[PDB]
Amino acid sequence: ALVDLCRRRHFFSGTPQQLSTAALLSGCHARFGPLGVELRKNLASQWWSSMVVFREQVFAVDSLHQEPGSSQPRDSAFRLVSPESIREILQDREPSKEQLVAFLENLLKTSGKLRATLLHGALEHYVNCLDLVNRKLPFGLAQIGVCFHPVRVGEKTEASLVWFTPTRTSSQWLDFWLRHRLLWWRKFAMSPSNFSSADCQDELGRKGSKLYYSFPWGKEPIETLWNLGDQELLHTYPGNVSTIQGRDGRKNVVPCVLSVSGDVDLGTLAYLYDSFRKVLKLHPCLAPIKVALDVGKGPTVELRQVCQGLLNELLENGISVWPGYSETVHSSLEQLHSKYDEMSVLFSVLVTETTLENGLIQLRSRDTTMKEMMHISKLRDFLVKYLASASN
Amino acid sequence: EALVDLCRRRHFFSGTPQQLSTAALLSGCHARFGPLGVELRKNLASQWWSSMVVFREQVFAVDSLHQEPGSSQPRDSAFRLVSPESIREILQDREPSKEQLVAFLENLLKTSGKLRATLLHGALEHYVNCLDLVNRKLPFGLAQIGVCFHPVTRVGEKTEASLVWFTPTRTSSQWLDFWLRHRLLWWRKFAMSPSNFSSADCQDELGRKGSKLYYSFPWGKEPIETLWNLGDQELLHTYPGNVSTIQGRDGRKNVVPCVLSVSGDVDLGTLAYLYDSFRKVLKLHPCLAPIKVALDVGKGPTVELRQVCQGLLNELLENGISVWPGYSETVHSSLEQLHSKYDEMSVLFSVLVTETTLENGLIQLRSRDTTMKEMMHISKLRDFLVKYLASAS
Amino acid sequence: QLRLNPLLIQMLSRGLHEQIFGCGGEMPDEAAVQRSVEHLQKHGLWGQPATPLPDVELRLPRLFGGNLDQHFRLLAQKQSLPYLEAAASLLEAQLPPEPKSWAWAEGWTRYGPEGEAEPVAIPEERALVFDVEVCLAEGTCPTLAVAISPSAWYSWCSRRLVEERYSWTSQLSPADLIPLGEQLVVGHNVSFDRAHIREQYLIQDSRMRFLDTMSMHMAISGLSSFQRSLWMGAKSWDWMDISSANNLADVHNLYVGGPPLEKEPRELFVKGSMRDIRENFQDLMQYCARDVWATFEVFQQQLPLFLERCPHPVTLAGMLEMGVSYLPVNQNWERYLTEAQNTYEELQREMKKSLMDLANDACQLLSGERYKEDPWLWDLEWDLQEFKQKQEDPGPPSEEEELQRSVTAHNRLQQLRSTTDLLPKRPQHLPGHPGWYRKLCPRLDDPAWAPGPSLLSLQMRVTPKLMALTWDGFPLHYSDSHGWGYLVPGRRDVTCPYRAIESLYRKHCLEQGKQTYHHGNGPYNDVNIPGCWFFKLPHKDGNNYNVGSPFAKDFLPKMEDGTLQAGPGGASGPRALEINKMISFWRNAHKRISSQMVVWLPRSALPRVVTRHPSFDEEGHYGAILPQVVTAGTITRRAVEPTWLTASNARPDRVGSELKAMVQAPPGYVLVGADVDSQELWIAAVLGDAHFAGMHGCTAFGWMTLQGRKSRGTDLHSKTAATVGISREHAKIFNYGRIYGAGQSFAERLLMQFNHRLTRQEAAEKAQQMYAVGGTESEMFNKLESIAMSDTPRTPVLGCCISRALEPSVVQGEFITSRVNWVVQSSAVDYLHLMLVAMKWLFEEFAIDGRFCISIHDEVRYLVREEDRYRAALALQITNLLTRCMFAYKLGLNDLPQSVAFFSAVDIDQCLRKEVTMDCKTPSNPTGMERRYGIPQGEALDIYQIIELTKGSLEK
DNA sequence: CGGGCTCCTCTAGACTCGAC
DNA sequence: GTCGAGTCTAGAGGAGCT
Ligand SMILES: Nc1ccn([C@H]2C[C@H](O)[C@@H](COP(=O)(O)OP(=O)(O)OP(=O)(O)O)O2)c(=O)n1
Ligand SMILES: [Ca+2]
Repeated sequence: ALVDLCRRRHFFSGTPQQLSTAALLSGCHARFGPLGVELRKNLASQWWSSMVVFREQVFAVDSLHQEPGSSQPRDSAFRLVSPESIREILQDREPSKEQLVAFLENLLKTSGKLRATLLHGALEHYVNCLDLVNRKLPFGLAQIGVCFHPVRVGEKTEASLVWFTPTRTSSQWLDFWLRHRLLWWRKFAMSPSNFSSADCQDELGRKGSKLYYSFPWGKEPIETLWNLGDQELLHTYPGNVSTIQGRDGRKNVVPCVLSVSGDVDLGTLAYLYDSFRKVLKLHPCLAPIKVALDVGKGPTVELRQVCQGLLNELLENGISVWPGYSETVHSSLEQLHSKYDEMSVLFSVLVTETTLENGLIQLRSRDTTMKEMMHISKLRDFLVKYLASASN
Repeated sequence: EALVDLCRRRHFFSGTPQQLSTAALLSGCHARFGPLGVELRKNLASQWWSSMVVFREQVFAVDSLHQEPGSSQPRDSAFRLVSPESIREILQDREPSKEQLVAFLENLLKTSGKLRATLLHGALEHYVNCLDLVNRKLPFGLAQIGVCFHPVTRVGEKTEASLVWFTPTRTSSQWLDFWLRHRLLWWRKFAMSPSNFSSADCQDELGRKGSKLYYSFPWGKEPIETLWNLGDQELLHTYPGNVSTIQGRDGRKNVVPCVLSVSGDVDLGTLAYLYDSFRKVLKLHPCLAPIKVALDVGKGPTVELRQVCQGLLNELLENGISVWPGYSETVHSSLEQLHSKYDEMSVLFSVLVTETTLENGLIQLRSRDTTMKEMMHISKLRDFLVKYLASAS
Repeated sequence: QLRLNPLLIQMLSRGLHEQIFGCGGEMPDEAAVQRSVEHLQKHGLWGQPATPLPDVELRLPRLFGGNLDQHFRLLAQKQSLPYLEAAASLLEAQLPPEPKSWAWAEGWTRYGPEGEAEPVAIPEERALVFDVEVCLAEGTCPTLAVAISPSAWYSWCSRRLVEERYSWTSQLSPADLIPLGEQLVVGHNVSFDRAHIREQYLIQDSRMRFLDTMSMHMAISGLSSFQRSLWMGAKSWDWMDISSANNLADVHNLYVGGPPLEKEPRELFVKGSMRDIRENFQDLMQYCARDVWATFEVFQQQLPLFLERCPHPVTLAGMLEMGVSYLPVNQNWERYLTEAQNTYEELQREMKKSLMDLANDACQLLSGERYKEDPWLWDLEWDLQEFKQKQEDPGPPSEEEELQRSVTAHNRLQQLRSTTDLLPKRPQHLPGHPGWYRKLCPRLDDPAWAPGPSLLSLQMRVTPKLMALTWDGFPLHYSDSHGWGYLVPGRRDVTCPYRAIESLYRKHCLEQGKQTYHHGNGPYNDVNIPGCWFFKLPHKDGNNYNVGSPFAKDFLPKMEDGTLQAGPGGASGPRALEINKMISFWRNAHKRISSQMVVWLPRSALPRVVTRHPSFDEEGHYGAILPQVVTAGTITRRAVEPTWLTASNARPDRVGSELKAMVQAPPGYVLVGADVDSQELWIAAVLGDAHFAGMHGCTAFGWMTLQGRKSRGTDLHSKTAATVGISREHAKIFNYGRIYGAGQSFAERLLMQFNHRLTRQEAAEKAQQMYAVGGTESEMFNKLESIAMSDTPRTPVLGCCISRALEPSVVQGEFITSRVNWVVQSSAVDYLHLMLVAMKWLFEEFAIDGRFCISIHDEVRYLVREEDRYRAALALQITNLLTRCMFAYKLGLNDLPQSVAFFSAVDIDQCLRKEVTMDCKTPSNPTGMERRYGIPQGEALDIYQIIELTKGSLEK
């Protein structure tokens, strides 16, 4: 199974009661180990550059994990209650039946609340980012952060794009974002047909698309699109509309708000399933370990010093390297290759006695399973080129 | 002009004027960073991650939930998590009694999730997995950058960069001194005034040895980092049971590892570096400045100049350099105002792609440090920027 | 066993005096005793009895000669007899001609007659002439060596010159050294060749000894530093024809003559690479053979002269013992180098951050030509250089539109990538920036390029202008003819902005509290700065000297007192000066210390004592550094070593100052040594005593020298220190300067430098009182001048003659101070030779496991096994007693005072340091040796403690 | 008339040679 | 034919030891 392999290779982390289909989608436990965290960080980096760096007028937003909290219904998100206050009321002076009802009313009425979606945080920063662009619509706000939803409390890491666009080109911008997100998901996928787009209608009748990933059990909405309109922005900014309307041409227009909400955690699960001898053929832009350095013969000290220099060079060049030469007990070469393939290691480098003589090292490629001899000085350039070619 | 006002108008900060006071900024009760501030914090977190995980032997990542298991602790001030539907269900629908309401409130303090205040507990939960990853070969470590909640009653959020180092008790003090020196050097590396970063040994309520780093803010020193020489008590509390699952291989003998916690405040660190950097110029470090290149245009032909600027942008972005497209701004401003704006935004370089570039390719490059204008060919700009960024590291 | 002098000085105990001088000594002359009393009471010194120090009873080993002189002659002959035989075998040996072709094989090749080459493991004979060539590009591993034997030529080739592998181990071992194993090796710098010998790094002391032709040249026809400078410039003046410089070519010209030697113009071993050496193998081997043959001829011409001018075998035995120095190190040495380099880099980065920020802030003075108004940066190069030459939202674009816009942008960008043709092949260096900023920045092509003015340092002449240093409210100004100084405004006779100087001075005087108004050093009118006077900064050596940098360590008190201030204010100036003071030693010695040739022994090479000892760590390294010592590098025949004789002691504010503390004995071994107390001062006293009345304490100076104790702080150095209120380490300099020729001006300047409270008049009065004193020190000076002015100046103890360039016939009245100081300094060198001979004799007879570690001009450190540390201490005390007795005997005094009979304390320590109790706190070692490296404090023991611990015996 | 050394960095000056 | 950049060397002032 894929979940067991990910757990043993530290892509996952949890008890067997937590590594189940229902539990994984819940988000009530830290389902990612160190390699899984690195893969999720690679996914976040690929999302960020493809949406905030390579895109025009898209800016970063950071918002709190707590919301002001209101007595409005249909809010199942867990609330914040001060522990000392509850101890003070229950102990010390004794309240009455009515007083405790008032205390519970106050908690519902006035208390913190855990955010359910990143949409509100971006909408709160609408004015500052509008002033950042000199009121020139359109512009977008992006954020990667953990959101809390009732299941216990589940945590899902969401990458949400709130795109402020004029009412005229709302459908065009929505289709633009839909095709761009579909290409982004399919860019890293060995099976890009497993990603699908379906037109969906909101409970208020608003239109959108739900990007799925065809998991082995069924499609899960890894990403959801909505044409929310001006309702949410008007709700979050009551009063004068002058601060709501942005400058688009000679007109001032309240921008329609588009929600592009992904699930980096569910996306990481999708890419782990897509990547799956036992080999996780993760895309080079996503694989957490890209070089594995090992020694092959004696002397240990000189070979270890050569490997240390090579590791320092690769780290200075931004390539993630697994120091496999530091293991006190090393397995066979075949076992190391199998372990690296299960861990989605792009390349394996073995430094031997011949390296001291001429600088030629045995380089192995995960995708082709073909050995190759390459000079030491030409390893770094080869890896950098390969990563650049895979990126573009 | 005050630093806070400048950082607010340049979008390093955020919030109303009632949130820009020193107490409000220190509390952490509101989002205090604009897009430039978020990018600066991301750069600081990336530098921390590099120096503490990438270039450090046997340091691994870990992610833990913001919510911790509920405990009936005597005086913990950690905010609790309750289901609003259940509160409505008890209060409304069937009517309970006075005693029942007491039982519910006691149950909240008894069995309810609590927001984390430190990253130590999350790191200790993944100790066995990292033991398996390293084949139980001490020393190793777990690093994590996340948000921790501090009661202030308002709730304050602070970004914490913590490295829980598991070392044998024999070299605990030596490793603690090494980490203290390493963190002090790391904080002084990006600082225009390394003297403002200090250290002071301190002890806790249980008498454990420790030290705290400080930054001399204009109002006073603040503990931007703490290093505690914790014992084995935390591991035993998190792992009550067989000692064979906690012991690590120190050399030839199994030893329950001594725990050192190196907790730094990334938000407070960004504030410290904003004060350290601050004509009005934020002399932030080149490895921390949010915007590294800024591009402009000339006086016609606009289409060809734009095409060239688009190509140069793409070239700079593909190499991993953040770029501010100042040419796309439809608002006209003089080069003096543009340069002052770039200075206040800690923009390292401002490129001027003019019509004369279409002839040869000479673009005027202005550096923030010297404010001097130097001509360079377009093909050489990317290599120069990469060399400058790799040399400032 | 208590004895007394006719002048009441406590002499040796009866048991020791009977075994040293013997009974039957002639009674003192009554007239001489009365004369000594009259001279001694004239200065109010007669009387004042001294407390009788506890007596000593030791059964010394038999002195198998006739007296002290004969005993030392016999010991030295026994020690240096076989090496003399090996040297004589070279002089009477005929050698086959230089082989036509040199073998390319690895190892040692022996050239027989007619150039035939044969593979041999090691040279067979005992006497060799050696020269070693090292490819400096690939580190310190030897490359090739050529040797001459009394019967054949020898050549050596390393595996790195032949095999040509990609990477070689950066840590050296005995395996990749030059194997050479009662053996003698001759060479111009035998120490450099010795440092490359495999067997020399073993803890066990191989009996191989090294005779150096440069040391013999210094002994025979040596030159002083002034004499060397004059001789090189010219390359009474007859000393030039009899002396030569230390270069092998000059020595060969002086002693042998004939065709001049030529060096290789390519210099492939220093500037070239390994491939060049492979290509030019035969040419380099021929040059090495030429050097070896010249060294052999020089040795032939030098050995009889050295034996005739130094007839005492003690001199040769002491040189042979000084040629086998040995310093042990461990894995902590690498940690020391890393930590020192890291601390140096951190402090230098902080200093460069400050300097670069100041420079960048200065570059904004181009706008408006405001740099012409800066009191400091007006004179820099602010010139510039020209660059040398030969709407509504359109909406989301579709996929094809995005592709077209991306490809059009690339194509436009790539089209210009070929317009580079119009630009010079050589890239200009920052034409936009000002010239002074350009000079501070490295060029983009440099392999060590760093952003900003990375080349800035406190030693540059622009740094004080950037920091805006003001001396008493006067900006600092540099005069090429007078060094650094400052400008005093108000004079009324790019132009210097004297108006800015006046404004700054007025602001400073109104702020700090100040009011022809300044006196200072002196107004030099040759500088001719418009509207300003140039006053030179006060220098620690006088007004004639020039100040090269106001960031010297002697300006730190002036920085603290507020006379010297920095422009930015605060602690910036004090921090800069404190960083300079903490980094100056490492800045000057980091290449020397880091590039020390450390050969790490494997565990097999280590003895069983090191491995079996509990302190042994299986994960630690064990090696040794062989210092490259010239046994006679001065006209006084002292040792010379570029680093270890210049190794700074541990200081609380000096990075890398724990250098000697890093010389740590291996487990099972300890370092036992001692320092001679008031060595040269007592030698001068005993000379003056033997010239006045022939008894200890006859002169007043000898009486002052003998009476006192160091522990109680009443010795002559301590007495002078208490009188003038300075440290004893500075009273040493004061007294030695007075002894060696310093006038009253030097005394005044030294007192003012070391005692800031004293004024000029107080220092002058103190100097004149201590120099006016028919004086106390008259007899010493008279005897020194009489020995110096003799037709054949020889050492009063061993008879070693002065260099032929310093004889009165050749030089008449010139360099007389050097020739009068030579008597005392060469007497100290004879003291060292006698100590080495006696220590070797005691170690050999009583079987003390140890060897000579290092000697620096008064010290004799020994790598003794821990089981025999106190035996070594007793042996060293006995050697001190015997050396003092030998001095007294050769000077005619047939007795020895008890005060100078023994060392104050013998230091038994695990590492080399000045004091046992020091933990060596240092910026690079902030926790100390015990916390970081685990070196405990040893023991400093006087004679009585050693007697108690060893039962007064050297045998076990 | 302090002496005996050691080495360093910085700077000025002269020499050499390629590109315009 | 000429200007500017390596490149090499020599001298001066500072700093370690004794
Ligand atoms: N500035 C100095 C320092 C030293 N020396 C010479 C004279 C000493 O005899 C010898 C050793 O120097 P010390 O500093 O050890 O002088 P002492 O031997 O008197 O000191 P101590 O009594 O502590 O051994 O070097 C000198 O001429 N000038
Ligand atoms: Ca001494």
